[PDB]
Amino acid sequence: ATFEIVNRCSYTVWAAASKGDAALDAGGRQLNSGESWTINVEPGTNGGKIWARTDCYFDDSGSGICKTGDCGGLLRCKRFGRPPTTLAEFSLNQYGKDYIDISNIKGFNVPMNFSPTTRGCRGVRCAADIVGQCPAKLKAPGGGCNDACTVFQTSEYCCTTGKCGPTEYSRFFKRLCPDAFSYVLDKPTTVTCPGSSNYRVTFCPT
Repeated sequence: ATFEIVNRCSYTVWAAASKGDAALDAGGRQLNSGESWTINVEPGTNGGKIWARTDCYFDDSGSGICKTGDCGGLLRCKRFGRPPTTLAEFSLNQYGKDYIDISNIKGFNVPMNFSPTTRGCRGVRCAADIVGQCPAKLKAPGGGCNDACTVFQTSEYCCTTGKCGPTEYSRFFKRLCPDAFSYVLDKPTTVTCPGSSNYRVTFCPT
């Protein structure tokens, strides 16, 4: 599958794409305002994520730090990033279907739109000013708005027992972005697309 990743933000981001134990395509790249990066993702990839990282500083060896989404100090991510991170999530060619979602379960840093570039399903977006509205206890000094699992580490927020309800924090994320996952057991906002679809992930779509 092909994913075009478009930075429509007014600032530089550092895109990332991983399936948790490996990079997708190269794994990460700088995207100044307006730049688009195309990557190829193998059919059958399950549990892939794409996200934006902010305020990074990388040396000539590709090692450094970001204030949101850092993946172990690397430019080219092999692992998932450190919250807060808005997430584009996808598993491809699963019994003839692709499944995509946006998630705020690991917090929110940048607005994103996740839309197919081929026919037969709809896209999803989370573009509200979550950082500006972020409850004081969830605000990340580095930038962004953390999830309450990250902030408090309780069974209820982290849904560790597999039974957990919505919370006042989850409802915040849900009120601003109803079409993204707000907690581990939220009613699914997953979109089912035809197998082998292609997609565009845009940062700061509006």
